[PDB]
Amino acid sequence: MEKNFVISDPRLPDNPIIFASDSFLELTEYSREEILGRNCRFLQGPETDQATVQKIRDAIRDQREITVQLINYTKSGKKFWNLFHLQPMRDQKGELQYFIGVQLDGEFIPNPLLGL
Ligand SMILES: Cc1cc2nc3c(=O)[nH]c(=O)nc-3n(C[C@H](O)[C@H](O)[C@H](O)COP(=O)(O)O)c2cc1C
Repeated sequence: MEKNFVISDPRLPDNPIIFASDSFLELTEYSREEILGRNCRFLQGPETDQATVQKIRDAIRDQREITVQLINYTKSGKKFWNLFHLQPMRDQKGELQYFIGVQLDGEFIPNPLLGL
C-alpha cells in the first residue's frame, strides 16, 4: 500500500523528522537528506491557514490525535491539499516516544465548507 508518513522525535529540539517514507518524498519532491532533522512545518507556506496550524500546535501540547485539512507546498512550490493525521506514540511505560504524521493528498473537504 502507498503510505505517506513521517516520524518525529519530540524528545529532541523542535520535534525533528527522524524517518520519512519513500512515498512522502515522492509527494513533497524533497530528498531524504534535505528532510532529516527538520521540523515538518517546512511544508507550510503563505496560503496555509494559521488557525489550522494552531490546532496542530494544541494537539501536540496535549499529546492527542488530530486530523485537519490544510494547504501544503512541494519543494517546487506546487500547492496541494493535505488531509493530515497526527498520532502520538507512547512507550511501554506510558511516556511519549514519537509522533507519526500521515498525509493524504486531496481536496477531500470542499474549501467553501472548510472555510466555515
Ligand atoms: C510527525 C509530524 C508530522 C507533521 N506533518 C505535517 C505536515 O505534513 N504538514 C504540516 O503542515 N504540518 C505538519 N506537522 C506540524 C508542524 O511540524 C508543526 O508542529 C506545526 O506547524 C505547529 O508547530 P509550529 O507552530 O511550531 O510551527 C507535523 C508535525 C509532526 C510532529
